[PDB]
Parts: sequence; C-alpha cells; structure tokens
Amino acid sequence: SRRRQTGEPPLENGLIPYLGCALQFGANPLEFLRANQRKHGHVFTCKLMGKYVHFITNPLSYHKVLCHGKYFDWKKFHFALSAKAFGHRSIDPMDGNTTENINDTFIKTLQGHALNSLTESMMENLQRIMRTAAWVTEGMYSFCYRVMFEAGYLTIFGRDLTQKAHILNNLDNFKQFDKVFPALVAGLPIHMFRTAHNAREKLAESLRHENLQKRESISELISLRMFLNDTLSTFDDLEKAKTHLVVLWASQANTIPATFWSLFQMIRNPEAMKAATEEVKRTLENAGQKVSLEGNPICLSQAELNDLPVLDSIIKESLRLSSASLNIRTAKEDFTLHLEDGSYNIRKDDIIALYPQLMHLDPEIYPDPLTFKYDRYLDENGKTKTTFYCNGLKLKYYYMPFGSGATICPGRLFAIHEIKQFLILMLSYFELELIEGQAKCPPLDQSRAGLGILPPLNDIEFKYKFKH
Ligand code: HEM
Ligand SMILES: CC(C)CCC[C@@H](C)[C@H]1CC[C@H]2[C@@H]3CCC4=CC(=O)CC[C@]4(C)[C@H]3CC[C@]12C
Repeated sequence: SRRRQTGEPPLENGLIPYLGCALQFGANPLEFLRANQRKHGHVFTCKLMGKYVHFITNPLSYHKVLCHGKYFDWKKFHFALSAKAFGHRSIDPMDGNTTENINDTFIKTLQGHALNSLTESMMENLQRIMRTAAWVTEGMYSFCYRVMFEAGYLTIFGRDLTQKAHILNNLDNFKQFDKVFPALVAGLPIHMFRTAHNAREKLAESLRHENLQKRESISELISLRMFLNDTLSTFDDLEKAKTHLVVLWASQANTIPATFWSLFQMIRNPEAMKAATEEVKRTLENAGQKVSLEGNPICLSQAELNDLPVLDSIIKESLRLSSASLNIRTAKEDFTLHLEDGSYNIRKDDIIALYPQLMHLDPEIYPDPLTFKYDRYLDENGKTKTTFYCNGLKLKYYYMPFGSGATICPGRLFAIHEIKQFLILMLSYFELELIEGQAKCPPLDQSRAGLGILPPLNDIEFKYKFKH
C-alpha cells in the first residue's frame, strides 16, 4: 500500500483494494468531499480506482491548478476515458494512430467564423422541429431530449433530405448507450450491457463516413473531422465512426440536462419568466423578427444572442446548481505544488482534481446557495455581473460548468447559443405552465457525478399550447 510522506497531503486509502474511496465517493460525492474537508482541510489525497487523487477544495487555490504548468498533463486521462467508453484505439499522438491535435480541430470549427453557420443551422433546425389550439401534457425532460437531440444531431451531422422513425431510433439508441456511461467510465465492459452494446454499435454504424457523405449541411466540425480521419489517422472504418460518436455524445450529454434545468427554472419562477419574456419580446422587435408558424423562420445574429443578459443569468444559475464536473490533470513527474493553504509534494502519474460544485454551492461566495436566484449574474442596471468574492479576495474562477484554462469545453459558445435559441423559441411559440407549480425541485441524479451537468432523478410534467 501507499503511505503519506514528507510534505505530501493527508492520504485517505479507503476500505476497498483498488477502488479505495470510490464506493463512498459515489454514494454522496459532495458530502464525501465536504466530510474530508472538515477532517483534513482544503488539500487531501483519495485512492480512487487505482489512482491517487489530490483534491484542491479552497476556491482561492483554483488558479494555481488551472494554470498552464510544465508539470501537468491534461489530455492522457481524457483520451483513455474516450477510448474505453466509445471503443476506439488511442487518439494520443504518442501512440501513433493519429497526428491530429483534436483541440485544434474543435477550436477551428466551434469558435470564430465556423460558429456563425453552426448557430444559424441550429436556429433553422429547432424551428423545423418545434413548429383550435390544445394543451399538450408531456415530461419536460422527455420534451427537451426530443427537441434538443434531433436539432443537435441535424446541426452537427447534417440532414438526410430523402424517415421519421430513423430519428426516433437514434434518439432511443443514444438514451440506451448514455444510460450505462457512468459504468463505462468506472471500467465496466460494454459487453455486460447487451441493450447498451447494440445501441452503441447502431449509433456508430449510422456515423460511418459512407453514411455521413450522403447528408446535406454537415457541420464544418464533422466535415473537418472526416477529412483528418482520412489524412492524419490509420483508424479503420468503424473506429472512424466511433470518433464521430464521441463528438455526438460531447454535443448532447450536457446540453440536454442543461436545457431542462434552464427551461424548468424559468417556468418554476414567475419573476424569471416575466423578465425573460420581456427580454425576448424586446430583442425580436429590435431585430425586426416576427414570430409566425406558417411564414418565414426567425433569424438572430451572434451579437443579438450574446446581448441577452437575463437569459445568460438564467442559464448560468441553472448550471451553477446542476454542474458536477471533475476538473482533472495528471503529474508528468514528481514535483511540489505551491498553494494558499501550503506547499504539498505530489508524485508522478498522480491526479490533481477540482470538484467545482463545492464552489458553486459555497455560501461564502453565493448567499442562499441552494436557491435559484434568476438575477444572480446581473447587477443593479441589469448587465452581466462578473465580480464575485471569497473571504475578501476577488475570484478569477467563480463559475466553471464548462471548466476553465486548457481544460475548457470548446463547444461552450455554441452550447449557450443553442440553449438561448431553445428558450427564445419556447417563449415565442407556446404558453407554458407546470402540472404542479408549487412542487419540489427534483433531486439531482448523482450517478452522473464527474460527467458534467446532473439530470433530474425524476421528470416533471408540463403543458404547452401554440400561440394565436
Ligand atoms: C451545457 C453544455 C455543455 C457543458 C456543461 C459542457 C461541459 C464540458 C466539460 C465540463 C468538458 C470537459 C472540461 C474539462 O476538460 O475539465 C467538456 C468537453 C468538451 N465538450 Fe462540452 N459541454 C457542453 C456542451 C458541448 C457542446 C454543445 C459541444 C459541441 C460539440 C461540446 C463539445 C465538447 C468537446 C469536444 C469536449 C472535449 C474537448 C477536448 O477533449 O479536446 N460540449 N464540455
Ligand atoms: C476526435 C475524438 C476522438 C475526440 C475525443 C474527445 C473526448 C476525449 C472528450 C469529448 C467530450 C469529453 C468529456 C466532456 C464531458 C466531461 C465532463 C467532465 O466533467 C469530465 C470530463 C468529461 C467526461 C470529458 C472527457 C473527455 C471527452 C469524452
């Protein structure tokens, strides 16, 4: 076994060989870390699934970790996770299967100019899917899944302009595969889950280059990713298809619960709904956009979308409460980490992690942290508030659902645009209400801890009726 040495943080080895604290950590991730915070302070080491994870819990120490250091490796763990879960060979250039910098691929196609067409495509696709008036009762999460999945799929992978059952099949397959994702990350083989195994292979088949080339309006991302698969990799046809499944999962898995919580919190709070309705009404008027189901589709520019402070605040506050990401980096060699709490010795191949849900729900940073306050990221005038403090010091990192530094989601700008577009269209098309307005906020499904946004454990019913 491993023993704590000179300078090294307090070590918690756990009661199980290999797993260590994994079981206890999985049982209640936030309370497990909070209990270790009381027992060991802001810096402690946990043996998890064969690894030794140093947790940095002081929000004032996040900057020393999120920096581009010569001792950190921020790809090796992610690349391995992807390989195991999606069933492709190593995408690490050191392994010689590809020479592609996937980070460069994502930057080039999810940001800058590429973002314009991608944003424009999402708005067209959403409107295609969403367009005597009667009240339709449905599960809010079920609704958000239908709408966001189909729109997201068509925006990223283009349209087959030749078929409704096929969209429904991909939808169902994705639900079946995504259901066992926490187990796949843990190390359990997909073979063990027959339904999910078949689902993953069916998803992969439809994303083969031969099937993708037959589609209209493919994203610059996938068309670049196809080109680089052929030019810079030695992957087989199915492996190439599985690299597109990684991108499908990445574009859907966090957007769907993110969309649910934003929609839910906006309707649940009458104050948030009234403000958002007025903002969308104001924005559409100034852009000369008329909401008509039979006429021409609405068009909003990136500039118009980025100037929605109320919606931005609603999304940010929705993510603040539901984000459960695990910010990880690995030690390249043995070194000493210098933090506000002290100096700690870290060994080679050790993991240095952040669980920013500890910060998002910190009462010292966010007063009444478990309450949804729609204007939490707004000032007196109604402009985005970027100043948050912690024990007197102004915080550089205060909101991290997409991560930060080099370990940041490249799809963040698109993610916020597509949620905004869904909310704009939902407010413009329908009259919205809940089955039980005075019903409790659903508990977060903790089985998805470390994988991004936590979905609700149980779905909430809601009603919608198109406007005249
Ligand atoms: C609410 C929406 C989303 C959330 C909260 C989210 C969150 C994240 C987080 C936390 C990571 C890992 C950050 C880290 O390295 O510690 C990540 C990675 C990534 N996300 Fe997002 N994401 C979202 C939407 C999207 C969308 C719409 C796309 C579209 C393509 C996307 C593409 C990716 C990709 C490709 C990576 C991996 C980057 C790399 O390893 O090189 N994400 N995202
Ligand atoms: C060309 C492809 C093979 C690119 C591969 C991208 C892989 C490495 C990326 C895409 C989406 C990323 C995940 C996004 C969601 C996420 C949230 C977290 O809080 C921890 C890290 C994870 C679990 C990420 C791990 C690495 C993933 C799976």
